[PDB]
Amino acid sequence: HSYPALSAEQKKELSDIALRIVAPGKGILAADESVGSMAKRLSQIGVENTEENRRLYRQVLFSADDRVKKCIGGVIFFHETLYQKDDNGVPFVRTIQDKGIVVGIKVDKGVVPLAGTDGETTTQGLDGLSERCAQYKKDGADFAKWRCVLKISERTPSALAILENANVLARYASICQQNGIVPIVEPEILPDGDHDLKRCQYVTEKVLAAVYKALSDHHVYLEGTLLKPNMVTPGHACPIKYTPEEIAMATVTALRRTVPPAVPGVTFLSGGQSEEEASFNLNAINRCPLPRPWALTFSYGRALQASALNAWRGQRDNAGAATEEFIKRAEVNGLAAQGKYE
Amino acid sequence: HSYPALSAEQKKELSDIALRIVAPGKGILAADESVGSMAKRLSQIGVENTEENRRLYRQVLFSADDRVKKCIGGVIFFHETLYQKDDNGVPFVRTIQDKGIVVGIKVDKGVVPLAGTDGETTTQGLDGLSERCAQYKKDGADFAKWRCVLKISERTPSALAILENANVLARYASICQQNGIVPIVEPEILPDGDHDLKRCQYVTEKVLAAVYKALSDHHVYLEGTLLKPNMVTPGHACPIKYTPEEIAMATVTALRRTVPPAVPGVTFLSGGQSEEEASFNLNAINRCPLPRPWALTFSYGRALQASALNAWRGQRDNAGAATEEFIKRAEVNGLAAQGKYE
Amino acid sequence: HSYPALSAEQKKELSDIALRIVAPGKGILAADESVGSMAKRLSQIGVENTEENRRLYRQVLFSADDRVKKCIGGVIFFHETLYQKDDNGVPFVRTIQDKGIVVGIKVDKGVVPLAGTDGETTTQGLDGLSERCAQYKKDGADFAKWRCVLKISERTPSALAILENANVLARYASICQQNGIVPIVEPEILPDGDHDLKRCQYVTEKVLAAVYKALSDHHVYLEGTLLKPNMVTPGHACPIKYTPEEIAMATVTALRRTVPPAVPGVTFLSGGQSEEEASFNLNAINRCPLPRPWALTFSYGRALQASALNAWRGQRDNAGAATEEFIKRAEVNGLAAQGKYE
Amino acid sequence: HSYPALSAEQKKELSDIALRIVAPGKGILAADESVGSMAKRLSQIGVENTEENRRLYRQVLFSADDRVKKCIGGVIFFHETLYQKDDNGVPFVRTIQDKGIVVGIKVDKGVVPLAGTDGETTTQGLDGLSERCAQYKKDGADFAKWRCVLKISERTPSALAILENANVLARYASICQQNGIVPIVEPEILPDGDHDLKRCQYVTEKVLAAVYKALSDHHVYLEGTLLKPNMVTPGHACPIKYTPEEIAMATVTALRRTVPPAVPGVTFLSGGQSEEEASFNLNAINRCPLPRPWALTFSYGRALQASALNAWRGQRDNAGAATEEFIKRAEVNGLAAQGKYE
Repeated sequence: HSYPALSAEQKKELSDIALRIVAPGKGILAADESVGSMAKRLSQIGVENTEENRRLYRQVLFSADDRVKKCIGGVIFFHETLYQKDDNGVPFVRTIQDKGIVVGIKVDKGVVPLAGTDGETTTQGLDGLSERCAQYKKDGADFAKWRCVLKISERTPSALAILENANVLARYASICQQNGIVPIVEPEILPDGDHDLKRCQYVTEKVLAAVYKALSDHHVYLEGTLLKPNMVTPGHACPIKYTPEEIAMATVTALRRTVPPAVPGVTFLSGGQSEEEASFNLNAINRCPLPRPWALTFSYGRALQASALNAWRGQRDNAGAATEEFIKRAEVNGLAAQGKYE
Repeated sequence: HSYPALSAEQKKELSDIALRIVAPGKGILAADESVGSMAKRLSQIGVENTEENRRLYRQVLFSADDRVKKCIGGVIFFHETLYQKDDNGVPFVRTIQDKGIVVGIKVDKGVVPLAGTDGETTTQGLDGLSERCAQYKKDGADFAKWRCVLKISERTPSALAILENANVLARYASICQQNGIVPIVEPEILPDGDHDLKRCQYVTEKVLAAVYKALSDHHVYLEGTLLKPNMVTPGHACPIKYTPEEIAMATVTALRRTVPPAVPGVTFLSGGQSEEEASFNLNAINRCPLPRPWALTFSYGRALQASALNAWRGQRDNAGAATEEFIKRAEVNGLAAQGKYE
Repeated sequence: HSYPALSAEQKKELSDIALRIVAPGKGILAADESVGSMAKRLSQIGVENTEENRRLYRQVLFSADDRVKKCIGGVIFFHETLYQKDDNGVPFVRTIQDKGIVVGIKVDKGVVPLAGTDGETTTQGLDGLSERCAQYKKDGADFAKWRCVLKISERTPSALAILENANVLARYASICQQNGIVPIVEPEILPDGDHDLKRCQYVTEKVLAAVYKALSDHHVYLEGTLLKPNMVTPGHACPIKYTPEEIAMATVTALRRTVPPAVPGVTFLSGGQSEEEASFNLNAINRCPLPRPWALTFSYGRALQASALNAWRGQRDNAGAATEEFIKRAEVNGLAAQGKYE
Repeated sequence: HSYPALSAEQKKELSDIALRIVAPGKGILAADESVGSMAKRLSQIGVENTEENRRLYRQVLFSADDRVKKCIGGVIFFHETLYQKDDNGVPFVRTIQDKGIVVGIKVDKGVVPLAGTDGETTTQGLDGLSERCAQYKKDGADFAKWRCVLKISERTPSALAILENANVLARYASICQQNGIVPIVEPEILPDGDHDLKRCQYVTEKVLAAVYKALSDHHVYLEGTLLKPNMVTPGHACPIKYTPEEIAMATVTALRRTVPPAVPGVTFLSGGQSEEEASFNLNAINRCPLPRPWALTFSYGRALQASALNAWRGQRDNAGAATEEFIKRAEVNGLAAQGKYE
């Protein structure tokens, strides 16, 4: 029942790519904002949601200088963006590549409804994914991202929701690897709700436990993957206050009860945390007493570009300032990714 | 954990549609041949594989007269075809509809490789399926077909292959029903191989057992579905000869050990059987001593149009003869679907 | 992967035994009351809970005359009782056997706690069960009973509780059959709670769906088993009133969405129903419009001996009256088992 | 769905006990030989299989001096033995306890047949296990052992065999922990066969993956357990020769793809290896380049007492020599448990 999914050479390539991304003090810039979600972010600072205005903004990020090299191991592109160029006619991909940063693409095609559940979902994107990966690889991508979304309520992460999702992730992962692309498995358990830290840890543990069993079933090569989970934290509506110490404690405990040592790194998602909240929590995590067999860095989206976006404000002059705001957060998180951030 | 997937009204509509299709002495004409597989069939009789030549041939089938009404409960269309018209400018859908026959569409988007298996597969098509169903319904379809393919060898229907597939079917089924479309769950276990009847029955039983547990997990409404399995039979390469009695015995036993009584009908697939072989076996099945809580008819593809296609031979004159060859088989199978075929 | 669990001869013996038990108008007398639960029942009518007082009472039941032959297909014994004799020194087993009624024994060794759940359980008894079955068979038993217990609450029939239990049943069943003993699979979903009919049906459907998938996994011979489920009904504390018609409707729907046609019969458990309530509901079930591929009779405990026990009251004179009260209910339920009870 | 299986205090006690056992340079002496298997071992050196001859031999082991303290973290007792005393009337348990070594008992009640499989099994012992654990704890035991057995052949570790077993282990584990007893989960994949290293690794990975998912499902506290797997190695009948380096490489890879970091230690089973083979392989493992989040020591049976038993030969004089042979192997393996054995 063992028919080698990957050759020795292939496993190597995947493992290498994976390790480069989560290399010490390095994290991931998640700039894979769909043209849709991008509309919301741009609206907050004025800016019409044009393809141009998006190219312009992405440029603000990608034009960061060399100090971004020490803290950014990879950049997740949104399809559109993967084919855009800066004002000099230089492919954004080219630029990031030249700085030695790894290139990636969001490949999932959005979340969809699970009939019979309490507003739960699953994710689509598997159709033609293999051809697409082959193409993306051919265009410079070495890793991908697929986002599943789970929710916590009186009865939400349901057997079905956990069953599916865990399975979809495994499918997606399997397909990426046979195309020389490291897959970031992202089983995001939303913070919405008034649940306490205990509960989030519980649910996180059960979800991950399922996710890895699925990966096993689908013969996914663990050492050639990355996990992008949510940090275990109270619901946005939970009244209780917690120490980033307490959060780090629960998060690391959860992870070390479910993630096999073979996984090279866990790239946390900023979620609804503030630029600082993310940095503090990440730092705390990397300072947790408990032993960690894997890299514990970041794969932040807003937590890396909030202030940056706020500075730019659509103005061509504010470009450099915006870029600074980004490089700043990129650097601090690069430190938090080693617990050495004060 | 019970959040009503379907309203009472909806369950009704599905159940009705299902029952109309498998009504006594009625079966399904499977004319959902992909433009690809259609090339092979047309090549055998000359005929260039044009959209026109296909429209022409499908016309030969759909132009059958009213005696087709007693034996054909439904017709499965291939996308393209669902929008073609006869020489009078009349939508093929319209015609079939006017005869009171139910309209259906193949919605799966083909089989794909399961990395790490011995040439096993799964099926894709889930992306956007809900929107598509909504559309197809709006265009006259009331039921759909999705084909998964399993294979028998020293170690083929693997836990993974059975796990996935069973799951995909459940997903597909779930989506169809929330769009008022009865789904035909088709877990086809290919005949290729030299395995004996015993083995095929075994594998068939295990596969189905998984398929229904999956449907349960996904909250699929059984009484609003149909099962299109393979009849349990020896591998094409099995030396041993079996009575259609023996085949019927194994097939019915397998089905009654796995299919819940709630499933309205099982529409067998002709597979690699000859026009007669299918009719004989189906008849035998409907004459099996064992009790059957469900309709046991047909959902034949080649077994209904082999001779028809052979007669037409692409000639406009042979049209009527071709149509006769079809109506003939359609009628006999309509009889075999009641065990009353001599 | 198919290594014949049972020979053709063996499958036959099991199937026969099964069918004899659920033969038309016939049901099961469940007199397998543990010495513990027997204490409670005896206390309600005075009577010290002695081995003798128990033998005496069981005698009241087993001394029923020949009219018990038309409505009682089998009698479930409690270990102790299986070796007791009437006042004439005649083995209770002998007596029941001579009337052509089938003999059975409760073999489970009680329910136990599932650590980490909300007061949920599982059942023990598997240790040495094979040797025990071999013995019981050698002593006249041809079928056995094992009771698992599930509970309905905001979050009770938990994945774990359903997973285990379903699995234990399968183990127990598998072991019985390899010892020529038909196993009664009893996944009882308690009525406690204020849940409505809808919910009980839902939970019942999910539990059964799991139970049969388990049986499949363990290679249990379905046509050589019997299902002793709870009728789907509202919780004891549900305010809503339901027609025995409504109850029959839900119960049969649930069963026909999960039980394969191969199962010879479903022997409902009286649960907390009154002698009449059980009879009415059973009758209604057997009069439900929906088709049923299996026998739908009873495997009643209190519902057959409530009034009987109440009459006896421990008095040697009241013996005959008590026996009458039993024969009465046994007969009516034998009618309800055919929907012909007014 | 989270109802705390263990209190904070309890989790602590378990974790501590676990860590003491696998403390650096320390391993486990497995002297839990059933009176049955003990007959075979004694026969090889003459010695009648008496309770006395067994007590005598166990004494040879337990009378080891203080240098056994640095390499032996725990001793697994066979029930009988747990209540035997040395010639001075001193409880073997007392002695081991005074040296600060942890006491454990085999609790499984033997392997049994899985009907329908190719000579596969499962393990029994769950009946009354909770009461028994409570007792054993009360008698000085702090950890237990349960052995499941899997086999490798063209089609042996079957879905069923893996499903069950993994489940039984989880049950056993769950019960032990609620009784303050650390459970050693032993899913032994036998070496019998002519399969190569690759295959054993594959099967080992799949089995473990299932085992841990099961533990999760049953809410077993990982950091309060221990894993006693087989080292991944070729079948006894495999022609190919492998470096203990190669064996260590496969073994560690397998383990780090399945065992969560939370598991304190993996105590390998000597299996059919020779006293040296076990020591060499263990050493190699502890010298493998790959990172290991857990202790990698031994839980040897014959590999610790082969020569010891061979020396004793039943002679009262050879006692001391026998004891030396044991202490010798105990020490070397204590070194191999740190990769520092030459």
